[PDB]
Amino acid sequence: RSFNRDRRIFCAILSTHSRTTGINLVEADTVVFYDNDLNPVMDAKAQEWCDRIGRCKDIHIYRLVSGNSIEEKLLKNGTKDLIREVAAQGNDYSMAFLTQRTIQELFEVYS
Amino acid sequence: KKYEHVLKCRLSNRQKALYEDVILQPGTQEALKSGHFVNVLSILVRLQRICNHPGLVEPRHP
Repeated sequence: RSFNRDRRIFCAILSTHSRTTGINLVEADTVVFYDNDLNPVMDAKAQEWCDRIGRCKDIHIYRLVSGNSIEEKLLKNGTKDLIREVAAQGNDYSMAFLTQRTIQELFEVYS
Repeated sequence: KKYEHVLKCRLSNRQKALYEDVILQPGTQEALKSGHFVNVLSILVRLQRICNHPGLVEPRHP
């Protein structure tokens, strides 16, 4: 509310693991996603709340990525699907859901 | 209205050094060759935390 009422505070810095995305009004007109979130429930709630802000008025959303790092690979929905696959009965298995090809080819540098 | 932007940022030399150190450690290479979900997850919770800012993995002490 302080950030909404006062037009001088340039940016509100916000954590994806916060809970009160139930607040419908945020006055600022851009969002920067500094990082990806490995946990997909937090990621989904963060995106959904940012799209709610975008519905309230036009915004620019910004996604930063390191060019050569693994973060480009986490951008793909398949990595989230990997975590989703491991989420089912991830206690009694051998923790070998990540196949060797998937691990190596997800990170390996190619021309 | 919604406009999507993805911006590529070049990692610094200190970030490159810590990144190559974590990758080339044998404890990472063995996990890559053999495979284990918790080990790869820990490798990423290291490497991406480096990738955000190397001060979270080794802060500059006074």
